[PDB]
Amino acid sequence: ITGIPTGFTELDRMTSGFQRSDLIIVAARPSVGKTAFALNIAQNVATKTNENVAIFSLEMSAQQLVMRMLCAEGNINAQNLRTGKLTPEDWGKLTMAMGSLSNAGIYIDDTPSIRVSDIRA
Amino acid sequence: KCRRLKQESGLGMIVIDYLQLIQEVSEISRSLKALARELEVPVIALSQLRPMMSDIRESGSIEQDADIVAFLYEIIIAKQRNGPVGTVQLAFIKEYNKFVNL
Amino acid sequence: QDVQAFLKENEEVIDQKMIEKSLNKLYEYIEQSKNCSGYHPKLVVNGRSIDIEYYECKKQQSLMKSMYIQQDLLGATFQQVDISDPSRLAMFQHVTDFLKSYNETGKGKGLYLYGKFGVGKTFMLAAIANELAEKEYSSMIVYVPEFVRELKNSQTLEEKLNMVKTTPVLMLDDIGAESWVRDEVIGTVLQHRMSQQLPTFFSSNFSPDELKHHFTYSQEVKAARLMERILYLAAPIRLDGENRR
Repeated sequence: ITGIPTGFTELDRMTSGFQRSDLIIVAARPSVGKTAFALNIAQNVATKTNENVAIFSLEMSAQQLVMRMLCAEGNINAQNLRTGKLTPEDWGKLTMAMGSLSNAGIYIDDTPSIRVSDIRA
Repeated sequence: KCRRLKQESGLGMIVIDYLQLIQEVSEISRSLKALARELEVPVIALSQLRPMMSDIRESGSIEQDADIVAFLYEIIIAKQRNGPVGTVQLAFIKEYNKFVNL
Repeated sequence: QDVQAFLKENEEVIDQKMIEKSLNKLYEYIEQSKNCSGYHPKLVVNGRSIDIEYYECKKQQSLMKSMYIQQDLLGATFQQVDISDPSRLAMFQHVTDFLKSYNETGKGKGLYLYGKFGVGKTFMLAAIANELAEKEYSSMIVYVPEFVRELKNSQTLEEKLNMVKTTPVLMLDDIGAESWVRDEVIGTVLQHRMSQQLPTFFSSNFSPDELKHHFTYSQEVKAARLMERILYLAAPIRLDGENRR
């Protein structure tokens, strides 16, 4: 801790940043859950640890990125929450999962194979 | 074989097979956009890209030239303009080539 | 009304939220024809979702079935059978005492009919076949040797492992008859219902210390994944009484 955090306890371990002057890289293989991991270096640094972050997602859009962290700190990814409505034990598992999805740095960019241009400005 | 078959036999549903070959691609996606005011009656299609949303947004134009955008990997139709956002849980027979009501 | 029946049937397995998740199913279940003019709809719990399977169509036979045996010699019942010795002194005590404790989902423990031929393995389940009969539940008398001969060798396949698992009363015959390959038929049946729970049924010729000289080797610690689900659903019981062959 100096410092700006990472999210995970054993990843804020040897770093403590994740600081305002370094490029950070983490990647997986075909079917290991890649952004599934990126969410949680940003989820904290949006909903809880209050800093504004613009997810300029090259892969996923903005009408798809919603679920993977409605499912994270919410545990509603088997109901299934790929569709439909809720139960007498799930009606409000989202009152603070889609209730905790804008009180955060969440202004997603959705577009495909963009050049560096329409990102920086 | 569409406008002369419109005023001859019937035509209420145009039915096609898959997209990425029927002859880049962001060109002809709009070609099926200018008909919706000309012959007036629902059009259908098939395409190729897990089960996300902006994948056929890469294989043409699609998400802006074809309203409802369905997917396959439970049809994760997370963007649609005819019905509300849902996902149609469908199983298969596996031999008799039949789709089933779950 | 159908939902009520199914709910209490599988209460031990079903959760309140499961009901609301499978609402569409249970509502469609009750809304459709409960009877028939060749099958009838019945609710079954499959994992976290409740499905609707069709079973083939006083009242004592129609509400009773059997899988892979003949219905000639199954004309058996409780009470009236000429009781012999400690072979049947304590056999009609746990099939009549519990004709209302086969609880839908409220642990109604089972039996395991082993021992020797012509006396007891399958007719004590033919006994329930004409006793648990008047009240309107089905009770399918599944036979083992006759199953895995079309299922040791390969029409459809992944179909009859579910209406063997979506009805309130069952009866299995001969465990251990004829890692391994007898995999997706009988082995899974034991693991499932620690999170669902009803009255379980298996039976054989081999006791809990003899069921395992025939279910085939692996050379291991890779076969006792289904055998602490018998030791906690009955008692080490056999049958040595009277020949009826």
